[PDB]
Amino acid sequence: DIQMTQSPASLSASVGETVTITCRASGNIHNYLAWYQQKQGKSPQLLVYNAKTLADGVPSRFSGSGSGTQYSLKINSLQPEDFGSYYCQHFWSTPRTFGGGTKLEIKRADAAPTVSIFPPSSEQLTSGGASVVCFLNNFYPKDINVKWKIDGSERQNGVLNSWTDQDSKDSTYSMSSTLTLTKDEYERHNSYTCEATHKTSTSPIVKSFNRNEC
Amino acid sequence: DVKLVESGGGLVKPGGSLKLSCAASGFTFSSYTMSWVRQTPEKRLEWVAIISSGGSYTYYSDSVKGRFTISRDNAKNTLYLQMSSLKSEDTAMYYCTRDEGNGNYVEAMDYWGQGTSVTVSSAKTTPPSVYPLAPGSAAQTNSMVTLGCLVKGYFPEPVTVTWNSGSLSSGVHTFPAVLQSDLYTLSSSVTVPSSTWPSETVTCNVAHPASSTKVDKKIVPR
Amino acid sequence: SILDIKQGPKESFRDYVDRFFKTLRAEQCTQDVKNWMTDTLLVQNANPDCKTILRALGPGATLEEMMTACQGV
Repeated sequence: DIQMTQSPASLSASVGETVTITCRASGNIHNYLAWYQQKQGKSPQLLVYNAKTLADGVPSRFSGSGSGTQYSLKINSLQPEDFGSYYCQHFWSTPRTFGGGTKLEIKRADAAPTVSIFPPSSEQLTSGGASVVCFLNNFYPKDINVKWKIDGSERQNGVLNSWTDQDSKDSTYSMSSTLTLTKDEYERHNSYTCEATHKTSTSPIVKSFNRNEC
Repeated sequence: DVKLVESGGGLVKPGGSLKLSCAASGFTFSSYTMSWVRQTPEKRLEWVAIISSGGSYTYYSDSVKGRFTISRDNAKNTLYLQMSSLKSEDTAMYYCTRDEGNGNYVEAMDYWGQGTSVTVSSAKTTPPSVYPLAPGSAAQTNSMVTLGCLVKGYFPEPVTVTWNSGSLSSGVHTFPAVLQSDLYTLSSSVTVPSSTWPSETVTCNVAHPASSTKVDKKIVPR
Repeated sequence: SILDIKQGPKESFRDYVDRFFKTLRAEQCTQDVKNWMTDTLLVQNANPDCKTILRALGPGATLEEMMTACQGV
């Protein structure tokens, strides 16, 4: 067997910059290595092979280099169409193994998120469940911490978060969060609050509602 | 113009059986070596099995050996993968793949399919429930206003959410689903200038093919 | 004579490998030469289909692996 280690796991750059993904084998491959490109929700495309040679119709800004055990990939002055995933594989020994993959994303001026809190629907209460939902839409740097306050103090029990991929149009991220409860648990409180603490400012974005407002 | 088109993906129970295939157009099929490659939910790609251009010879990654069987009907310009004894762990996108023609040894996989998804789990098929997410009595003042609807307790993937029959694409965000023991839950959000909320119908359309469900939801205020 | 050993169209790669190295012992040239020959001859003279797969096992693959790759189904 030969194993492939890649890195970084992810990195994010700006259009026009230069970038180097690397790749490292448990044995020697005497250059029998290939690199695939994977744009979001597409299948992988071969992009380089034998470490150095480019596949056809691959712009020249791509170079491969390396020998023996460490190889690497470099992209000169990025273009939007280059952002995606990148995998290396070897073709020396019989299981042709793959690198973990390096996820390449786009840099841009920081956005704060737009936070929207949503009570349960009557329909849902009818079923026996309640879920309070929070949209934290369209922000730059990918990370946020969310915080759910029932009534005033925290709750970390039944939360559930989903994150979008880097937006194609505008290079930003969004997050859905879903605090779920029994219809019965839910009809026992007043405050329901969502706190998004994020790079863009010091004090958190707070959005809440009170179960009394009709 | 070389093409590979896989199909036969689906939901299968642990220790079940399923057979993927791939129709090749574009090139002399029996002139190439072929493979099946999968991609994990996480997105780790793992080569699985390979086959002689002739067909009588095969080879397998330890991880499937003796469980999977690769084959080809050269006359039918088709490559197959027979899966048996399915582990939950086999849940992946399965890619059909061509070995390049030109190196003394194979120096790349030339071409890939687009892939079919296989989910192996025991969890039973379920229709979702769509509940609207109206911004109740408070907030809203801003020029733009966000609404959404949540698609709850279904299996398997995928679901397809759309706002007003698709005529409201840009400004939508459908969130990756979340497995919540035996069941999926996803939410989706539109944003619209709030002077054209209530008095302009905003409806979402939720499609769950796996259980023949089409559902729509007006987003009535509170 | 060695030029004559070639793999049958249903003969498994293993048994073909025994024939080859049997024969190879019989012929009398340097150990050096007989190794060169192997390098030219043994993969090249395998049944046409079987080389296909051998080609894909990569350069690194052992005999042990090839023989496995090239037994039947």
